[PDB]
Amino acid sequence: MRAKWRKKRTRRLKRKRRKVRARSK
Amino acid sequence: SINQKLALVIKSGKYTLGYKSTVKSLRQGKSKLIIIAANTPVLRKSELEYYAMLSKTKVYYFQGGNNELGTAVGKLFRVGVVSILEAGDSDILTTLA
Amino acid sequence: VVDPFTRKEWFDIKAPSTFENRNVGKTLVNKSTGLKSASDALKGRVVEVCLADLQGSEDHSFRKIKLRVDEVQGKNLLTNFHGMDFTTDKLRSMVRKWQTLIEANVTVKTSDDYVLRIFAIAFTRKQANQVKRHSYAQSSHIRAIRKVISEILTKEVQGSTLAQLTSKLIPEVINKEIENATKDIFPLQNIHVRKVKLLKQPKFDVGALMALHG
Amino acid sequence: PKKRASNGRNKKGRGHVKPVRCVNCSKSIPKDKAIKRMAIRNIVEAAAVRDLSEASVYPEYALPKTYNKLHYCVSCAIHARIVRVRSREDRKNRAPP
Amino acid sequence: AKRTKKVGITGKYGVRYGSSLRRQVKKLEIQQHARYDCSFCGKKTVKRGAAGIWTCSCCKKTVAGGAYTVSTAAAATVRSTIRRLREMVEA
Amino acid sequence: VLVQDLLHPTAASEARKHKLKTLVQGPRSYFLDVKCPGCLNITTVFSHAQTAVTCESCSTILCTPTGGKAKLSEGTSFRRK
Amino acid sequence: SQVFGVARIYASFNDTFVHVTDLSGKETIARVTGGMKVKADRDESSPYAAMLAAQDVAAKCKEVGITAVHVKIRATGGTRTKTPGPGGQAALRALARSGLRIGRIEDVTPVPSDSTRKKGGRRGRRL
Amino acid sequence: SGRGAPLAKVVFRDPYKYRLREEIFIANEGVHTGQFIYAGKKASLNVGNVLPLGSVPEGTIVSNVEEKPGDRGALARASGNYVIIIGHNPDENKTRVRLPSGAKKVISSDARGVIGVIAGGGRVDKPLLKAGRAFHKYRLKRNSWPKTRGVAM
RNA sequence: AGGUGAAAUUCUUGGAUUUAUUGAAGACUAACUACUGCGAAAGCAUUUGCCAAGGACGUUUUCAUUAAUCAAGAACGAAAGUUAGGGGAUCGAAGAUGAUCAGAUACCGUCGUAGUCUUAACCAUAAACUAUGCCGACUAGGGAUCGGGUGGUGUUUUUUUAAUGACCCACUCGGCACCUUACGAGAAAUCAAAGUCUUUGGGUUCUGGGGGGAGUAUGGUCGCAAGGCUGAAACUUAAAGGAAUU
Repeated sequence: MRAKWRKKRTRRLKRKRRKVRARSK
Repeated sequence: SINQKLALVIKSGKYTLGYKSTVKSLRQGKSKLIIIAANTPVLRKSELEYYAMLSKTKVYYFQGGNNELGTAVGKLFRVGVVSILEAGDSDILTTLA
Repeated sequence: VVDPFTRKEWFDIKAPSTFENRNVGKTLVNKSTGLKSASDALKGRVVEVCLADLQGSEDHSFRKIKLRVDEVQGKNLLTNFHGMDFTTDKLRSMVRKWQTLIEANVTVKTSDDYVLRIFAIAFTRKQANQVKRHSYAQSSHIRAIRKVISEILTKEVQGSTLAQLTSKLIPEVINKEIENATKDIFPLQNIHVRKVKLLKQPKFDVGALMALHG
Repeated sequence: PKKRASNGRNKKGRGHVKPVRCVNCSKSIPKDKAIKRMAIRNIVEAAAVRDLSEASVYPEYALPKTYNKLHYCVSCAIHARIVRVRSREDRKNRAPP
Repeated sequence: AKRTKKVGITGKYGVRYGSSLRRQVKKLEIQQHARYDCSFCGKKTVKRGAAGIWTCSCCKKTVAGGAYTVSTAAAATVRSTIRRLREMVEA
Repeated sequence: VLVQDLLHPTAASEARKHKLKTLVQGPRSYFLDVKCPGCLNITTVFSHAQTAVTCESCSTILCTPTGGKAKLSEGTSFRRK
Repeated sequence: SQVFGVARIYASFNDTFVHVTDLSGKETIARVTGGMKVKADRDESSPYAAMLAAQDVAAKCKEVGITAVHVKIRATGGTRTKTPGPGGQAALRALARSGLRIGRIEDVTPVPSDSTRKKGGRRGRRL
Repeated sequence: SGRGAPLAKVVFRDPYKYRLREEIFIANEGVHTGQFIYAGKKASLNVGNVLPLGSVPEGTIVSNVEEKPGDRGALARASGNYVIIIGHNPDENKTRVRLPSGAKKVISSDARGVIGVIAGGGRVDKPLLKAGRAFHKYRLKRNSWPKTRGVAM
């Protein structure tokens, strides 16, 4: 698993866990 | 370099900045150098071109004006007429002016 | 179902007066039919071909001449010098490696109402006892090169429009005075006039075009 | 590890070039990483060359040449063009003939 | 001084309106209010006395310019287009 | 290499290399008491002039200052020192 | 001394047009496309098609009465292969063997400026 | 008061009677109060100067021109709006010009046109923000403001 | 006609595809152009004009330690992405679809909005590579090649030996890399630097410590965002990795 597409995975789970924690802001 | 040429003339010679003082130095007949700004009132210029010949002086349409001619004549304030009476150690008499 | 070749009438080309065989060629026209005439049905054409043929000079293996059809008389079209071309096969030929290429372009008008844009290529050559496997110009030298290149072109243009210009165009008298300036600086090889094209004429005045056609 | 001096292909003295499009699968590869060749061949084949001059006009004429340039992408320049993964030692080797 | 931060002269539009809008306003608002220069008397006494009007405090010289600047990108290149063609006008 | 003297060395590899890597930096220039045609005097002209050196009596020009040693101006009799 | 002209052969990959015209061309003579003499797609740039295509254009010429002709070959170029297809091979040898006065032949293909993008992408056409 | 670009209060004499009636041209981004305007084909190419288009060439931009050569103003009337000129065919005077959304209208070379764009750079390229400047906007135009949406009534 | 390994969609016999006379748009600058130039890095590939810059060389000019390198901090920072307007010619993320394919949401094909690029602002990241910091003198020869400098009764310029410009040979510092052994170093590959390092110390910036978790949690902080600068822990694991050989 190349880190180019893996930095993209964490990237999606980043906007993801920032909006879920920002849901209960 | 017309820049440093008048640097010495103000650093030695007798110069007069301003319509009155310059037309007053011309009405006395002891200035042989008048530098006009190609942006200042041509009404003002028109008479100074007419005095140029009346006071036998070599005019010179300066590539500048108040904050151009004034910039090099080392003074924070504005001026467009540098009517030189007698130069110091610079021969702006026989040059490209 | 008519096979329109039966329609199209055959033509014949006739160069100005400063060309070898004025009878440049035989082509096709258009028989007068529905909502169309003949003499004023073409003209908006050209005449590009091997200049060596239209000049009968086999030494001009390359180079080409461009002619715009003007007025026709007696089904014998009297073409006019529309300009000059350069076989792409010779452009690449003169472009050798380890040297510098110099293409020039400038505009110039004639004293007898007319405008065109002539060219003049140039290339860097070696020395009598050259050693380096390169040999390029000094750039600022390339500037003095192109400086007098366009300079000289527009110095002999004034006179008899492109009629007298072609009288020095194909004979390559250009290279002679152009090579004179290039000598005191960098030798260079070739140095021709490449191509060129017209853009402004006085009008459709074949009265002036009578000097070549007679 | 690194197996060439100029990294992969000639790149020393500057910082960036200008990539030219491959003449095969259009792959954009730097002008310094471009394997060129001048195929300035004729338009005649390998048989009708004399049949041309024969069924032709003009005293042999002169015959034309098409000076072309062949840029390559390396990947497709190996699936054909001159290369064939050279020997280890002669990797440094270079030759015009 | 710093009674603001990044809001500058548009901090008055507080909660009312939108952030993006005012941001744009700032750039142009800051433009016409500014004590512009009368490049005819050589003293920056000219200013937006009205839209497309810039009056000089000296010699009372009213000036034709832009809707916010003494001259935008428009009259800029066009002013030189004339200088450029005014060349084949006498030369 | 191995062993060499650096006191009385060849005046060859001495006055050819860089006068900064040779030894005691020595100026490789000089002046010229060139004659000024049209009077009777001579001017002590420095090799690398740069500033247009001319006459003093019937002023004219001595040598045009080039990108090194101001070569004479066509007709001028130069003399070392 | 004859009725010369131009052939304007087009050696594009998967096609070849042999339309003999005049010095101007504003008025053309014949054209005969490649797939005209062969329906198969795969053989549009094939050599046998070029001969048969250039063989038919030769017969059409002696119908109007044209003698000499100048073949101006053209590659797809521009932003394409720029490499003269296999058609412009047996096409020249087709009208040469047909019996025409092959004249001052030159060339004028589309000058690939490189300027305009070459359809494919940065990672190119990864066949 | 109803336009986002100043008006030239250009006063003129009358060579047919000792007198001076003030004509009214439009303002050009690049003119001064006391600036000199010249009208008559026999005048140098300068901003504010107005001569038929049989005086200027292509690329040359003007404003407050016509469609009817000499209707005393027509096309080229607006803030930050300009009109370039491309083609130019003499004899039977018919020049080709370039209008706003990309329109091209050919016209006689005796078509009056003043050199220079109408004052108002990036005017509407700025937000109105407060409906206030929106009220007083049409306060000098017409009661077309506001705009009741159809779907709701 | 287009196109492919070969097809199909697509433009078909209201004239396509192909030829040519003209016109406009935007884009770009081919060939010349390379183990070369310049730039601080990114980069910069046409010409002219203006306006300045930069830098080698050379100088029997001026000052006179003014310097070196740098936390925090500040200018520029390709491209993507972005706010918005001049406008997307090509190409072309997405998408649509033609087949291939057991399938194909891909690879190849046709079109096509972002973007392209400009005008004014942004984010500050790239295998941003010379994976090799800046400065210091010395351990090495060679051929080249770049720029300027000196020497030549030398080549040519021939219009008179006219002045000289280009070229040829030695050397030269400052450029650019390469070749040669490598004395030495180095795990080897290699490297005139990574030499001058157990015989270990010319000054100094910055960084790293088995591997994962992980540029991640969280806080701050910059950013219009995307995210950037900043940066864990638990837990688990005795192998992971580099080079060179078989």
